[PDB]
Amino acid sequence: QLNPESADLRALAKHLYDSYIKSFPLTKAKARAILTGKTTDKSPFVIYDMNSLMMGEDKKEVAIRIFQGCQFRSVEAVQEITEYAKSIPGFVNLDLNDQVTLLKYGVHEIIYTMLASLMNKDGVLISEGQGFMTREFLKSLRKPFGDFMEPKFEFAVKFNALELDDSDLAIFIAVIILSGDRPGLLNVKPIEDIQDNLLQALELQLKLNHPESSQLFAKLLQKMTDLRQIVTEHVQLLQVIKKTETDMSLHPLLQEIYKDLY
Amino acid sequence: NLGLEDIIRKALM
Ligand SMILES: *c1ccc(C#N)cc1-c1cc(=O)c2c(F)cc(F)cc2[nH]1
Repeated sequence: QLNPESADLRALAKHLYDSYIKSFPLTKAKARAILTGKTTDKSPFVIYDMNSLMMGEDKKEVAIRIFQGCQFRSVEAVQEITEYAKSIPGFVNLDLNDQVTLLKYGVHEIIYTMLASLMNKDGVLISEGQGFMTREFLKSLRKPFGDFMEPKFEFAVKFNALELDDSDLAIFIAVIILSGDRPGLLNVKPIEDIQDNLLQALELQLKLNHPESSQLFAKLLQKMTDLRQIVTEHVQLLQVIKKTETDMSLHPLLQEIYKDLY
Repeated sequence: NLGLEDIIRKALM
């Protein structure tokens, strides 16, 4: 029914969506527009192999340095999420220690959600959208770099096939931040109260926006399980790096590309 | 992570 309680849940979805637009300049729509070839101004250049990697050149341990470079390039991402989170009603009133825990775990899952926006089944956008690195070229790289991205492409293709838009993703991301099961939380009940209300608004938003999917609410919450998995897969990745004593050599151009991913 | 939580704390300010 259209009543005060629903109107408020549509008011929250709007407030979130507007905040989401202010915080995050690269929308999914902007990103999708580039992948499907709609942009004719300075179209992205494809890197699909070694020879094309040299041509695209004009625009510690190797693994540790890739990871430090991508964290530094992710500082602006972390800041924009924190800004987004401060606009979620009730967030700034939570224990300051808990705000940090929510965000310290949320960021990685949210960055993978946005990274899916940059991926299709052929590859991924890089260099602020001036490059397109193929999925098969990444998979073809030597161990252990060859396996870095391929679990994320598999996740990203399912997620993208649900056809969420920026309105959907704003509430989704707000559900991710206000997760009451993070380790170290002190006052779970106020976090869950917020999340419960955010889930009501997410449910409604998916009913009005996605008639073609009767269990899309369920399937989207399942995708939170899969996001945490990629995050745990990175920890394993660090152990595979420690044990590795094969030549960890990698073209400096590939290291720069990899500093653009996550 | 210690740097990460440091970035977050500065942002929340
Ligand atoms: C950055 C650049 C490329 C890759 C790959 N493959 C991974 C990163 C990166 C670095 C980092 O410190 C991370 C985390 F601390 C937590 C994560 F869930 C992912 C992550 N990815």
